[PDB]
Amino acid sequence: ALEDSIARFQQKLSDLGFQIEEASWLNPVPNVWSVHIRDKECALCFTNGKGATKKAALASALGEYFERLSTNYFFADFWLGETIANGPFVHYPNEKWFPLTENDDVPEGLLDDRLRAFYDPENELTGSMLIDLQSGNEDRGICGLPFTRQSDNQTVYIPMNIIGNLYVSNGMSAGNTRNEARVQGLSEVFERYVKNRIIAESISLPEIPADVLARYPAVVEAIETLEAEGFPIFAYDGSLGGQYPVICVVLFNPANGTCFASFGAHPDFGVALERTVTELLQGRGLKDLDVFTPPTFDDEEVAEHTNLETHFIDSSGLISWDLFKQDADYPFVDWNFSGTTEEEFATLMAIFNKEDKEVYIADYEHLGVYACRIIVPGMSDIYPAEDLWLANNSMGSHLRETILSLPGSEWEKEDYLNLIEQLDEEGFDDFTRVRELLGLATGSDNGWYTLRIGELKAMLALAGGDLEQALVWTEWTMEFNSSVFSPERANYYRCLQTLLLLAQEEDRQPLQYLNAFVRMYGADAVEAASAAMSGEAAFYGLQPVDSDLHAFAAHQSLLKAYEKLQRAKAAFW
Amino acid sequence: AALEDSIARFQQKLSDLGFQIEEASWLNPVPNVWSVHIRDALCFTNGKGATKKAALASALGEYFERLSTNYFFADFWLGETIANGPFVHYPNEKWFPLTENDDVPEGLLDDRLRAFYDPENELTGSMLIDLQSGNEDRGICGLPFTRQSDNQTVYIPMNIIGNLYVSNGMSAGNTRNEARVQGLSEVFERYVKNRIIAESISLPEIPADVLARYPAVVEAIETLEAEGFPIFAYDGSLGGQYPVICVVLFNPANGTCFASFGAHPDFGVALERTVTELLQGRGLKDLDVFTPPTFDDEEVAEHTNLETHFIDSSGLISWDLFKQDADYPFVDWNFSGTTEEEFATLMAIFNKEDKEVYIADYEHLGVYACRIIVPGMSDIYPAEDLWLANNSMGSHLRETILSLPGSEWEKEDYLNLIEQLDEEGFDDFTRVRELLGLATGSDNGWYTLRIGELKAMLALAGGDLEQALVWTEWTMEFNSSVFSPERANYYRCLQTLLLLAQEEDRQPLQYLNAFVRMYGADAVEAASAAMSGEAAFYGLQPVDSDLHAFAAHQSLLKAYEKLQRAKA
Ligand SMILES: [Hg+2]
Ligand SMILES: [Hg+2]
Ligand SMILES: [Hg+2]
Ligand SMILES: [Hg+2]
Repeated sequence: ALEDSIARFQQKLSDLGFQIEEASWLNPVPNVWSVHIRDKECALCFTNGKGATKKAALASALGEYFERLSTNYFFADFWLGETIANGPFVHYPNEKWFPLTENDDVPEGLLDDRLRAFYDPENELTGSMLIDLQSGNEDRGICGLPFTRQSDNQTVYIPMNIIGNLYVSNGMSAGNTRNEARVQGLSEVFERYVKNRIIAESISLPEIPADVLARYPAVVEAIETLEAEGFPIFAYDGSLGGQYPVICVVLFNPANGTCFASFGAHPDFGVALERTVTELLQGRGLKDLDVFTPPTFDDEEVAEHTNLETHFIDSSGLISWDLFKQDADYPFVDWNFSGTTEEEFATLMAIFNKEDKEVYIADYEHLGVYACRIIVPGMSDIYPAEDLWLANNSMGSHLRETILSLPGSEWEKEDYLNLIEQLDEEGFDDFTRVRELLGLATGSDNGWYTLRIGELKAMLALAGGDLEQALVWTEWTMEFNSSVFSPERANYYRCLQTLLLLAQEEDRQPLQYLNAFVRMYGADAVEAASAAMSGEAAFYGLQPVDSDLHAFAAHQSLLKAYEKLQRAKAAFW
Repeated sequence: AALEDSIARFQQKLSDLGFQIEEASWLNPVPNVWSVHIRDALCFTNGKGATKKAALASALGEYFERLSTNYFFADFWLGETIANGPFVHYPNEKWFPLTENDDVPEGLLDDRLRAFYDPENELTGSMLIDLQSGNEDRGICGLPFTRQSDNQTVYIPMNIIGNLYVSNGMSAGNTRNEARVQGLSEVFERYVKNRIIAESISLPEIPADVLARYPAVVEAIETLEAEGFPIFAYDGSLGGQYPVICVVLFNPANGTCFASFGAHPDFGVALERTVTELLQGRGLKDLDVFTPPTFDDEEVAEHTNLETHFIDSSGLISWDLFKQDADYPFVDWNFSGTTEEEFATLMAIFNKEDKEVYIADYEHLGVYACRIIVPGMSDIYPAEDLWLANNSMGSHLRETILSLPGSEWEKEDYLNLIEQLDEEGFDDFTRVRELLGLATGSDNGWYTLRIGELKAMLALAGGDLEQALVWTEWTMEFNSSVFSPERANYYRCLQTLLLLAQEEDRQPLQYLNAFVRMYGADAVEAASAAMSGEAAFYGLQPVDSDLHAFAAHQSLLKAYEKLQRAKA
């Protein structure tokens, strides 16, 4: 059966043009496996899997692969270029574009009353904020994705922009049947929602009694081995008195005084438990358990939304000491929500119903595996709605063309300095990587890979002939990036910094030092740095970039992959 | 002397003293550049030269140099027994007991030195107690030096020597004058070094036709260049005044520079010694720990930058050193001759500078060695350090502190001690072993004990947990790095418990089992015992007046005893 699911996933992938390879494999303790898998064409296009056996792990990873392919999630941080942005469809043939209105209100056919209120309580939200990153196509309008509201059965259109910023990869799954995927999606919503409550409210949870654990000897053996290897484990029921199908497992690493909390959910208690333990060690051997944090008594810090966001991103957030209290805030419950997938779905939906929460579900068949994306506003959100104002991944796209065209530019000095001011008016953090802000797959072998806003200001100051500013930002750049620069790029900045420092020396004659600089930095770096100081060529190591990004090999590879999916969408619809 | 003969003569005299010396590590990083490292096991020196044999003779020379001056022992208190024995440093020495108004006793120094070290006349005898004895009752131990102008014996406090001159102006050799010439050369090396650096002087390059008189050095230099390391070779004579060379290396990988200074009456020998010191102790992969040049001349000139330069040559250098135009013309200088001639030539320089020279000679290990002092030139630390950074300050409290482990005093006593440490102005980061002069070894808490951590222990023993938390946080912040895993785990546990004690709405028993799982039972037991005041001095064994408690220190005193033997 498993050997057959695997084979069947692998065949459907080949048939889509995807050649996948197992990269790294781990069996750190008995009954715990993880595997990493990627595109041969494309190493950044990967998933991971976990399980009680080698085969289970691989099936997990291929499952996740279809989950991420079906939701376009590999591509969610990137702009897909001018051609795709004007093609027949961008995300799905299904999608609906709502062009902007004169007073820039959110167009009439998007969302529903509940959602408008949830995302926009102050009624201060505008349509131009909602342009999806992938297209950036303001003229074409707001791309909305169809979801099915479960209370009735109505299709609701939700801006991709809102999905991408607030829900990220949460509530997504693949499965063998439509409902099976739905159940996993819903389970995951509960996993992350309950996780956040446990953490943010500093809840002391009830231990799973040893007689319950002993129904699951494979997990027990995994646990005991971890203990035996120097890692105390706490196994907790996270149901909050039987409300939710959630387990929590925590690991201590006494070597450095830290803890690491893993949360899993499934209608079957045993399976939830196994999943929680297998996720704990996913991607990690026993030498990789040293990057976590000590518990804390500062509950206010534990509760901060950013701490929860961190926990979602890498599980390296703060946990309260209270989670480990002798006495629990809830009795243990030997819960169970299992049944047929149809039963399971209804059981989980009933929970959402008693909570008075609407569920929105999109289903995808088009790669020949069932997959869903589920949104439960007030429960499935990873980032709070104000992020549509403060941390929108689309903000930054009006400037893309300007910035992509700085290499080779030749504007008047004033223009470049105004751009520094624009970047400050628009509020960009000096540490923001420019590639993330604009959605570019750069590759590692150019200056764009490591270009943050602060460095960009330095280049702009150089091109605009303001050397007081250029020095400020060049220092900033050296302080916060020499680490990651190639040796050639770091040498260039070291040279440049020295030259900018020298230019502020009112009692010193530059020609006295030129020979010494050539010996320290080499002639090319000196030539290049001096050219940058003249404003001649400030955009050191930045090649110019077209609208379809032919300049970046990485980004071309990304789009070759994406085209395979655009193909499969066209067939299916 | 011939090298084979110096080596032989040295190795024999060492065995005869009871010293088994072992060539440890050897380097020949480029042609005609050798260094060697030499051990008993923390009793060590290094040597440098153009050949393997030269390096070894250098190292053994240095070994006798350091043995004869007691320099291996300079940072350490030698215990109550030695401090009350017949003599501490040398049978020669003279003890000057303190006076009622606590003036500096009459028979020490001379008028010129009193005035130099104590211009304000603000100096007291109790400041001048040597670190090795700490014996205030016995008085100020003074060492006899010979004033060269008229040959009079002058007694100089060991305290002043140890704090201001450290290892500068010391050498050994085959003849008396050979040692003296190297000593005097060294005084010029370090004095001129400091001027070049502190005044941001641009020096004149040595022309290639002069370098070519010395093909061995040239080949060394060209290899370094070829390996990616630009070299500047400078005349440091300051227009032919001083017999000094400067060689600077760039590491373009890093953007850093490393400046080496050598001195000898023979230009060729000074040049070789400078290049050979540059790479001493270092292969070509070890040239990455230095500093970029700078335009901040005020920083370059700071005495602490010069002190750093003396300690590890990792100080700041001005970009000006590398200016196209030099502040002095190159001079093809030369002061060489017979040893006897060389000594006189160097002495004449000091005479034209109106500087007195004081020299102590030591024959007692069968090798000629000297220590030379030229106030105003050989000083490494400025005279005000006798007030501000005296290595004896901290010795009145030694007994107290050594007896804290196991102590059962009043809570009040311990807390007053925190106040004392603050009144006396000790830096929280001062390692206690340095402050008291203890060779601890690495496997105990004393190795890593800084004043801040000590305050933590004192607060714990005195039952002040608000303070104990403060200092325990401080300790974790500035030391978890170097602690053994066991010691770091203890502090992590303790910190957690102190934090818990500040929690007004939490019940400690709720967390105990979890703490035991994280920290282990011993650490929990221990940390709780420390919190009760029961046993605050975690991992600190108690220490007797002769330091039998520290194996390291016992080894140090076994070595010292060999020298004390040789002194009679
Ligand atoms: Hg790629
Ligand atoms: Hg990819
Ligand atoms: Hg020693
Ligand atoms: Hg030793």
